Amino acid sequence: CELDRDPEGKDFQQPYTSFVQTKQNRDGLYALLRNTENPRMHFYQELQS
Amino acid sequence: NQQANAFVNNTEAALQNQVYKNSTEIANAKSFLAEGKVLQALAIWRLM
Amino acid sequence: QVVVLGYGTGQKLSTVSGSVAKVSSEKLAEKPVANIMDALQGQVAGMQVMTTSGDPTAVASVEIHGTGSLGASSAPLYIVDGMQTSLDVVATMNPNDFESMSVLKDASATSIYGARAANGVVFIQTKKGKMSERGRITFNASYGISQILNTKPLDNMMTGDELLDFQVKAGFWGNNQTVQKVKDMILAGAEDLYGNYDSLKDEYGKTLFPVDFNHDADWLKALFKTAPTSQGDISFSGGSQGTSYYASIGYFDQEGMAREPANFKRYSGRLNFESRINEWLKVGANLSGAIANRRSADYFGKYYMGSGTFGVLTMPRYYNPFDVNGDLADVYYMYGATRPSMTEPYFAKMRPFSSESHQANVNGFAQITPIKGLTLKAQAGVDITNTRTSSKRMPNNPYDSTPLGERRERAYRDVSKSFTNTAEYKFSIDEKHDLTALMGHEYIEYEGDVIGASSKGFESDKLMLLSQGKTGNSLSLPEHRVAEYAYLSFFSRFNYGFDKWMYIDFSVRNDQSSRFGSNNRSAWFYSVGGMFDIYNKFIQESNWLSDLRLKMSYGTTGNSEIGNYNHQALVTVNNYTEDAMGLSISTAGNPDLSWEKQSQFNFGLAAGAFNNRLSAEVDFYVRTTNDMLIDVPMPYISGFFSQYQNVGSMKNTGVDLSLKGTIYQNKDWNVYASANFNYNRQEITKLFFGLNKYMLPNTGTIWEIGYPNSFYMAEYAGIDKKTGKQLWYVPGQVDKVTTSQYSADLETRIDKSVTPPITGGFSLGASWKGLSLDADFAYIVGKWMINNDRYFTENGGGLMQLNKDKMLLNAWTEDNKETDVPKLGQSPQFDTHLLENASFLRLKNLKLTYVLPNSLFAGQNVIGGARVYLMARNLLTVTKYKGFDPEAGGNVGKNQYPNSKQYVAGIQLSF
Amino acid sequence: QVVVLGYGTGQKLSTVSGSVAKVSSEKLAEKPVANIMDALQGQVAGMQVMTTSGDPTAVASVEIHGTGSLGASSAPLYIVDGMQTSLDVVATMNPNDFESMSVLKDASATSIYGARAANGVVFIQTKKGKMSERGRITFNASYGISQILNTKPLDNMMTGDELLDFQVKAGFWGNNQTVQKVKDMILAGAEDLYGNYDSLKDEYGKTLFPVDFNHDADWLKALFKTAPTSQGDISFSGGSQGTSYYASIGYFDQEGMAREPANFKRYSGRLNFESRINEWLKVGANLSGAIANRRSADYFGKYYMGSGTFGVLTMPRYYNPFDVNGDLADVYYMYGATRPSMTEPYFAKMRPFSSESHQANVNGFAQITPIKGLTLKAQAGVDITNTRTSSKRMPNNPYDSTPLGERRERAYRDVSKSFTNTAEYKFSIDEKHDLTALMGHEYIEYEGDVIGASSKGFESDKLMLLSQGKTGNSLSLPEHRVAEYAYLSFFSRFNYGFDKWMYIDFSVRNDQSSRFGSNNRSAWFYSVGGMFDIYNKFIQESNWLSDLRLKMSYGTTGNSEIGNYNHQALVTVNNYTEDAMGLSISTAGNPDLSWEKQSQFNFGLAAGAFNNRLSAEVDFYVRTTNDMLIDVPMPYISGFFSQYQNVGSMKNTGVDLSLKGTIYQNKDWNVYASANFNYNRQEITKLFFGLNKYMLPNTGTIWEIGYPNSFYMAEYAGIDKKTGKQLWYVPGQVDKVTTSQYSADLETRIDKSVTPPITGGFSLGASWKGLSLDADFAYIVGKWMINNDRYFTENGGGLMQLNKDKMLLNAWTEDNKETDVPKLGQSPQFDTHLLENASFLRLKNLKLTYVLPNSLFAGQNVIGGARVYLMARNLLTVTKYKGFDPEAGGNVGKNQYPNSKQYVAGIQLSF
Amino acid sequence: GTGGSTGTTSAG
Amino acid sequence: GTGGSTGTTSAG
Repeated sequence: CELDRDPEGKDFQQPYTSFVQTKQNRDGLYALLRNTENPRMHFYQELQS
Repeated sequence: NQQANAFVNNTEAALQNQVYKNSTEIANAKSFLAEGKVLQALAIWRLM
Repeated sequence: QVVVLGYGTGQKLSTVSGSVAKVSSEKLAEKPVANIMDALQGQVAGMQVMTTSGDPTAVASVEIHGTGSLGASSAPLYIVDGMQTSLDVVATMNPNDFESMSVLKDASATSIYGARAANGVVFIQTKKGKMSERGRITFNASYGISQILNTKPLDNMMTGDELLDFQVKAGFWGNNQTVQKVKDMILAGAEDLYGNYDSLKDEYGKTLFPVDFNHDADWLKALFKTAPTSQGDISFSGGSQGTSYYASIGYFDQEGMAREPANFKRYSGRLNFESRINEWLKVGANLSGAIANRRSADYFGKYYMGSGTFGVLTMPRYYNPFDVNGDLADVYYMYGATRPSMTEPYFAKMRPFSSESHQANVNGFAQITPIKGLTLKAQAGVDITNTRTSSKRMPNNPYDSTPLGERRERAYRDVSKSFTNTAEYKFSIDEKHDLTALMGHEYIEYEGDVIGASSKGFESDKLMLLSQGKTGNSLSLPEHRVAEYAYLSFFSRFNYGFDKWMYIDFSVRNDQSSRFGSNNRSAWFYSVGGMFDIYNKFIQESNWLSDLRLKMSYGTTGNSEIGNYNHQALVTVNNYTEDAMGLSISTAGNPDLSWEKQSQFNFGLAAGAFNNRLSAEVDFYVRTTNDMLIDVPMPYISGFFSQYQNVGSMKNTGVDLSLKGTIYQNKDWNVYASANFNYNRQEITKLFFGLNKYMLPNTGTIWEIGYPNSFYMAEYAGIDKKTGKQLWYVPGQVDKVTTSQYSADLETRIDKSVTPPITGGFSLGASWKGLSLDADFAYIVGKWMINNDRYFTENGGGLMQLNKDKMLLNAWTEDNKETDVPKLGQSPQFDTHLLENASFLRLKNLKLTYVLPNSLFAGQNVIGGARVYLMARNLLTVTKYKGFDPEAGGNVGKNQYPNSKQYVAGIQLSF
Repeated sequence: QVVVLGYGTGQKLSTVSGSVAKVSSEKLAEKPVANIMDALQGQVAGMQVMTTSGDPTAVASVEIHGTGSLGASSAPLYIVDGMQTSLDVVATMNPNDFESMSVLKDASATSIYGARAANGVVFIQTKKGKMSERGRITFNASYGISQILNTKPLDNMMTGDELLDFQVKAGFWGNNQTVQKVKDMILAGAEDLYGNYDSLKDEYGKTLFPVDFNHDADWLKALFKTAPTSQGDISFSGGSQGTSYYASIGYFDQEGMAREPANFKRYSGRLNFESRINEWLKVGANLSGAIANRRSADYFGKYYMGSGTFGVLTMPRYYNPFDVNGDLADVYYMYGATRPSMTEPYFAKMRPFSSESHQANVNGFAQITPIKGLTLKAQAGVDITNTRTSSKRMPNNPYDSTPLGERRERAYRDVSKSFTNTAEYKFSIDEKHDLTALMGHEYIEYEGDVIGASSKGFESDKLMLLSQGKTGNSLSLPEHRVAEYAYLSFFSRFNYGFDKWMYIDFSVRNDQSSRFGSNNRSAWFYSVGGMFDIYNKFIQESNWLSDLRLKMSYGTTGNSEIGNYNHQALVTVNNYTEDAMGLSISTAGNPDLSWEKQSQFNFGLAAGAFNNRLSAEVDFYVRTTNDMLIDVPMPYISGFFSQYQNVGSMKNTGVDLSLKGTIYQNKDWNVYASANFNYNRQEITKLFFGLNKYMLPNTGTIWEIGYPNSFYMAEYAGIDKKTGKQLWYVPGQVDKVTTSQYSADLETRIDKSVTPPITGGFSLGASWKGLSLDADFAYIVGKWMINNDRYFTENGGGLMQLNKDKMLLNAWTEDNKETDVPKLGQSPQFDTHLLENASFLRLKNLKLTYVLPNSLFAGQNVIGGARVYLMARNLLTVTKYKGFDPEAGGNVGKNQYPNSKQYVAGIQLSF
Repeated sequence: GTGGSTGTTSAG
Repeated sequence: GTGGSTGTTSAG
């Protein structure tokens, strides 16, 4: 009797089971890197000079 | 850094359990993992 | 009495150590509302129940021994002869089929429903039918009316001729305007609005007057009515050698008192059946069904101009929604309106709604007794609900934004199923020792889903299917939601009894679930309890004492009413390019998600005097909750804004007592009385990462360590007689100093708790010769509530077009300088002067019944008896609140649906 | 025996005059399919039943006494102990709960279900449970396998090495091509297609070979398999003084034999209960439920390259769908393909489908007997079905057009309800006269609807909710359909009996309905019937004759299986401008829409000889149908193209007989036999506005006055030995002359009818010592069917890439001039050479059972008996058809699902 | 009824 | 399966 349920409608974090899941998580990581390393985040090292 | 750690650990645990069905997916997933390690190193170097 | 607490056969009631409270079938039946829990306000000691709306489709809120958690739910576990239900499903069951209702509230009664019984458990048992020579038919019928409780806040409001003067002196209409210049032309020019529309172009000034100044209008009759209620039932109860059945078919129709529609209507049936097949087997089945059509008044709890009780209080009295014949018209007029505003029956006619719910319950058990004491029971159950609702918006009505119509269809499906397998063995070791051992297995499973489809752009009333809308831009995405869970469990319980006077029971349970996080999924709970009969051993007889028992217990339970999916790191869409999608983590979960573990220590004693004439019971409990759930704010090394983990602790210490008594005057008179009381004070022991206080964002409360969660607002010190401004106190700086400027640094913790501590109720009844009369009272004292409508009815500046209080006529000015209200150029804030004392005492029902005597049915072999009864529900209410109902709400009293008083009259033929 | 025909209590079986046929519980139970009617092929005389598919979710088609209408339906009225059902709902009921099944087929048996009983009525009665001291438990279990009937059309097909030679000589590959140049490179270049795709780029030529010439492939193993079937049941039957119950829980799983999935699975339960309350009242309830999951093979009846039996016949043998290990691969290869074609398990994996149906039946009656003969009965019933299906199409598979996925959800709801109130009175006037009088009221109501929502554009397998599709252009309108009807009725029936030998009954009924047109909505039906016992009066005793009865009847019935909405002039959308809609009439209706009235005269006699050893029954019937429905073509003054009115007439004259007999050899041996037969010839009496013949457009038949509706095609005269072309006959011009040119003026009426006239069946059984053996045979002779697959498997020119017959190798040419097949440069038409003789004789089931003797269970008080049985269904079939099944179809045999043979083995413990 | 949401209300 | 509807069939 296995009694865990996966949420219908969204995926969650676990080891990967296919290749398209890997490719889509990689695209999401690159879209996170886009907003993390902006020019907007590096103005504070420049204005302190 | 947290989400790069999650991606790299999940791709390593998928490459260890042989979930990829042909050789092109393995030859691409190794490159995807090598792409994630650079983002780990960049996100640690910025804080350092 | 014999109580089945948990599983296995019943023991006794003078043997159990767990402080259960059994409610017999007299207090449940004949009630004229849909919710069955509302008839228990003031009966079971230590359980407060409050219905926060007067809808037919409302559901009461029950809390046993305080509020045990700041973060999760507080409602108990309602199980119905086996498998558990929700209150919306017990509302589709006829309450004449309930034989009893036992409330289990202390550990070593509740602790074999571990991880679900931190808030107690209500155990509803259904009727089984008596074995006799010929069966019996019982036919019930009732009829009643329902109307609003009290019309006291209409005694304070202005009239039309006062509101015009106050509005023109406040400068709302103009700088140099006046009455008979504002009254005559600028707003009695509602013929410029009533002239554009063809349906009422030629009828202004002839058969409907929208603006009328000579006498005010009745907005209570325009927004609330007197609504009927019907109910009937036929029930057959029978038996034979071994086989026993109880069947019933019933109908219950109840209509809401407001003009905006809300009805609850059901047709139900039940067949309980139980028959033993041979010497070692007995089978049985509880089957039930219902077809229920609900509808609920949605615009209550929100502020809309002209609806609810907000529309009775604030809509100005010189507007008139009636015609000249005293009936309600299709539209009324407000000033500056682009379109005329629709009344409530026209808006109910232009926005249809129809729900239909098909409910089935199937419950079956098989019981095998091979050896003299062994009993093996296997029980299965399915609970299926298919709902189907539809709401449209009709095309081509003139008093609207667009002539086009919309439609929406929804289909719901909730399927639950439950399996329980127990094995009991009881045996006596010596002539004076006794043991009972139970062990068993349980499996609970639920899955449910919602599907929805909507369309828009229709131009005909007949061509309103959903595949006849307008394509292109007038079509949207469907609705689709899915939830599910499962529980597995193994439990055990040992009952060791000595000869007469010592009983000791010890129980344990293991629960696993789909909700617990993936690192700790197995939960262990236990309890130990004991009862000592001091009368049967120590003091063998006396003249005044007839019974004396002492009991004590300790147990651990848990509360797995955490969410279905709150322990895992959900990923969502974060696209990188235009062709491929991306997925990124968005909640972070936590694998170490517990079940909100609590532990309860209980000590009590029950006495009985004058040969069971007087009875008393006193109980002292300490209930300590640990590991509560809060969506905490996280440090920055998480990379998230919340983690939603297990932190905190709380404790509730309390005492409750219950007295019952019987008085006489003769051999036919019979008077009795009862009274129960419960005091409960709570405090918050610890919190997050070493915090002392924490206020939940925009709620109005504060969790302070060492106190119950109180109100967190500004203090109010009244006005000054120099300049007439509002003065709030300062937290600290004692001299106390008041400042006229308001900032958010003037807030402090008020010393008034959120949940009411003192809860009780008392009953008194009499009986003469089959004509009886009973009266039940229920009180809650110590309950404060923010009155929100007083933000609008007595503000000086802002929202000036609404009707005000009469106490704005005595406003502060230069020639009138000794009053209690401020000037007119201000805006009141949410502070202590909106907290009101919502403590109340209600007369819950007054019932006068009469059973016709047996000498009247002597030759007739058909009819064997009859009963007639009159009943009045919510007849009186004494309180100090100013908002139509002190019970309807909690922490905030908004535009509310008041509770209703009801008069019913009924017959019951036992033919 | 006692038969309840219609309403009221049962009379007798040697008293009824209406020729009913009662089927006992032996012939219904233990059957391994889902449809219950298919087990009655050859039992009831005059009723032909044919299952036109071998799906688990298929439904048999029943026709009693011919096809009574050209224009409406022919299926009977199936009512189940009261309220009526469909066959899809009896397929969700366990067939071990049926106690009997009586088929009513002549008037004065059927004519109190007037306007519904023109096609007979099947009356299924459920078990009620025997009153005894201790109840009884019965546990059934079965297991079987299922596979395809016959593999005879694979004995005619070409191999790979023959098809290559025939294709290259016919010039399909090239003008100057040859084998070893076509074989080697032009089509073994499937490495140019298998090289683009990453999943099979490195696997061509190593572990899967798509094109293989050295040995052919097995396409029957690639498209059909051997499929299991399971079944179990537990039933409790009990009673007491007055009260009697029968409960049952069961499970039935059946999997389809083709590789494309089709399963039928159900879990069901039943509780029949009946108990008398006092001296004047008896109540009862039949409750049933089911949760059924269907799935059906959709691509059968259509022609797709590589699926069905068309794919077994026509797919060329040098293509290979397996890998080197003998298992089925994901894809195979066809020449000129842009993408590789998916096999059947991969396409079943990429297109999921899931249905779930919740079915409830609730039936209740109350019966009052105040006076010695009076009986007042009131009966209500509800029948509720909620279905919910979902089908998706999975994203990101490589062998498809787009990588995006789709989803579709549907919710169905069918609610039916029925009320019946009768009053019966029976009394004896003298010592030798008797009368019975019944009168009653009936009300039938049905409403049902379908809601559907679809979405598309998904890119992940996990993110497949319906509100996660792509907006903009990838979203469409919902689906929504609603149907409903109602019937009201009042009926009466008088049964006058003389002392022993004369019985006469007379019945009448008035029906009103929502389907009948608004000018004649009230329908009157009647019947009169009589039975005379010639043995009890005329010849009091004899040595060889033991019973002789004569009976005759006349009655009128009707068939209201016209549409729900066919009598009214529907208006639809005809817009004028861009802003407002317009409505214009589009069907014209007719208010004078009748109920297709028919009248039946019946005359029969039943004899029995050698002290009820031999039994015979002969019946002669004339059944005249009037006022049939045809969508007629209208004159131009209508302004429409059709009117859909009541015109025409038909008559069916027939004779059916039934013999039963018993043979012996000793006191323990027991042999018996039965045989029944029915001949039925029909003719069309009149038609439309003075027409003589009328052919329905593109159907293949013709309605000629004076003949049954026959086939309307060209005649075939073979080829000539001069030039080798196809020669069709000419209608007329006798000398007969043949022309080589085909035109549509060469069609005439073939002299072969559509429905088969001669229908029968015979049974034979033996029994020795509890080990018995029975065998039932069923034959239909006179049935012709157009074989459509022979259009593709033996055409000369056109469709050359498919596998052909072997008889195209002996084609007509210059050096081979004495054959029967034409040249290769032609195209065959649909003519007489495609009509085949589909007459068959089947062995329906062979069953060998064994009940264990009573001496083996002597000391054990638990188990009271057991039974073991082996059963083979569809073991032999003798016929002259060439298309895998002669039964599967009618008028056209397309790509069909054959009937399957089955082997089951089962136990039954009566413990 | 509807028309204007007239709100400066507190959270429930 | 699917792919090509290969039809010159008669009406049922």
